[PDB]
Amino acid sequence: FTRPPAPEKMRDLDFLLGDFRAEWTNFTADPATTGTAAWNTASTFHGHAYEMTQRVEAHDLTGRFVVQWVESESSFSGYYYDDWGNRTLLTSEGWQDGYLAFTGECFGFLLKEQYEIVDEKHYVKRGFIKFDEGDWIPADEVHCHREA
Amino acid sequence: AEQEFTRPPAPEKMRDLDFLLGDFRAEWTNFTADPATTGTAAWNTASTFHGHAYEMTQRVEAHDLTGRFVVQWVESESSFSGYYYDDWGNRTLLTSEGWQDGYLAFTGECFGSFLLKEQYEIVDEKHYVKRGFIKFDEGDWIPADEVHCHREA
Repeated sequence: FTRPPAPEKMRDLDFLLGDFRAEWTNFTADPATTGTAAWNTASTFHGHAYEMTQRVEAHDLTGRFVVQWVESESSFSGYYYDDWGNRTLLTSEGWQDGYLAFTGECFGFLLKEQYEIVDEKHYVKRGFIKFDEGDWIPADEVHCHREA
Repeated sequence: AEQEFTRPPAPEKMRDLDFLLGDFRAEWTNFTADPATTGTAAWNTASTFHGHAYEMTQRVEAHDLTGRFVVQWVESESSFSGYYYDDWGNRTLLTSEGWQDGYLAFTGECFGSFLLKEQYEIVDEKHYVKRGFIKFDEGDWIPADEVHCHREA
């Protein structure tokens, strides 16, 4: 055989590609704290996986978010892990009603990572958590502005 | 030195995976091909993210394939997690309870139906073996491949 081309569904993730300056607000702190980070996403493995590197020079944290389309499951997979020991597997049914939401169970609840496109150089990520049944509690907000 | 910080150190369970670390010449045999096929690859495993994840690169230049195997310890599940993906669209999620009876078995469902087992054993300080198996329904494990990795760095 020949190398299978990356799935057409990866178009749904093209908005992530490039180097971004990330301005974040952390709502889990009271009062809410703010800072900056670099969120740089590249295409890897011939387009079969998009790999975001998150560098928060402030908390000396480096994280990775690997995102793929899983045809057998008809959903996107998102695998996050960092050098503070955090690790989460999220899944997303895809874009619906202006949002791209990654959800999974976690141990620190339900976690939701909701992406939104603003324009050609700006996207937003909003993180939420949910206990028991209850409602979504905002956890952070990250405004990403493209540099390259 | 003992300078430290507030980021947590990597789990001590990652010591169970230190045998993978470094650059290895991999001699593989594929039992699912008929007749069985053989070749050589490079399996290079690095410590990444301050020890919290080990990242094995599998380069099979003869098949123009590059794969990645990311392994972590998941304390909440008392298990290792293994995330495999490559530039051919394959992707599998595997888990392991750790060393048992001289083998380290990562098992999971399917690939990119069946169950899959990736089983590691140590031969000596520069030589480990990986044996891949597949199981259909509730039968036995069927040998799928065998890889001898010899450390060059």
